[PDB]
Amino acid sequence: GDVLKELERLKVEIQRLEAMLMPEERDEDITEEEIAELLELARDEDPENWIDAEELPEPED
Amino acid sequence: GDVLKELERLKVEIQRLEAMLMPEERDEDITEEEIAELLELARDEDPENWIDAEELPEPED
Amino acid sequence: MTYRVKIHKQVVKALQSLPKAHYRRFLEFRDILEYEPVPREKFDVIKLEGTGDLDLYRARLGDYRVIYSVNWKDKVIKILKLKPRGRA
Amino acid sequence: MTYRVKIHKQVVKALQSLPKAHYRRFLEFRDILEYEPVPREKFDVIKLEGTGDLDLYRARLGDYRVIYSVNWKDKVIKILKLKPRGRA
Repeated sequence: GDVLKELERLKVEIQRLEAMLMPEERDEDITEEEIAELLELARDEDPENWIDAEELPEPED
Repeated sequence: GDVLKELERLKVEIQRLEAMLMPEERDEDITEEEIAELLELARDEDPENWIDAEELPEPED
Repeated sequence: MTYRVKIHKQVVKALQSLPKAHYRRFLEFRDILEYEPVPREKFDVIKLEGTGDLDLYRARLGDYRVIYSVNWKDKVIKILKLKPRGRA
Repeated sequence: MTYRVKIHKQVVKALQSLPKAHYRRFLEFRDILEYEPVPREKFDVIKLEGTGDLDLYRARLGDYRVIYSVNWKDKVIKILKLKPRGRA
């Protein structure tokens, strides 16, 4: 538990490290504007706007 | 060939640097063998195996 | 379960316009995201806005693109929105 | 005024089976390559191999990929191979 959460913690830090080593970038399609709105959304914590991905449906086929 | 050609040389170095700061990254289907081969392909300096990209005409409609 | 993945309401709605196949791919992207926040190779992902805290990213699922954020502190990944193939 | 772009003979084959619109996107790619060897934002370019001197890059021109090299010392760029959307 305590040992594994530390292990998961370490995994996260390592992953965010490599992220850090990635250069910022866009596609024509994406503007600094829209990016601003995106950070804005990303930090929005109002529930009504979100749903857990795990509660998404499972293929009909 | 001038101070401009030299100015050009600086630009190339800067872009080179930008590229250096970039992380190596590959596509699922691109392998080390393919890379090793592309690499050998790129080393070919046989004038006849290549054509100036600028020889290609902008097509008619 | 490493990371908790959330989807914005409007994305969930847009998701229903997708072919069974595309939807399936999205779910795989979700499954992978929970272990790997930036699956660079498999989804040609790029960091839009990096800021030590939350980062914005763009993932390519083929016929469309998904933009999401990664909150490293809370370990929360949010699917912000979808975009076309990229009109070029 | 900047880089010299070359296309390998083997690639010409793949080019003539390209719809006219996709071919045009390729000629534009070529022209941008003359000034910007790694047009990342424009063609989602990634560095496959970075031997600081001669590098390999993969560019996307819509529904097909383009693999080329940049020789920083020679200021030469070579279009090496053309590839599909890309999964198997």
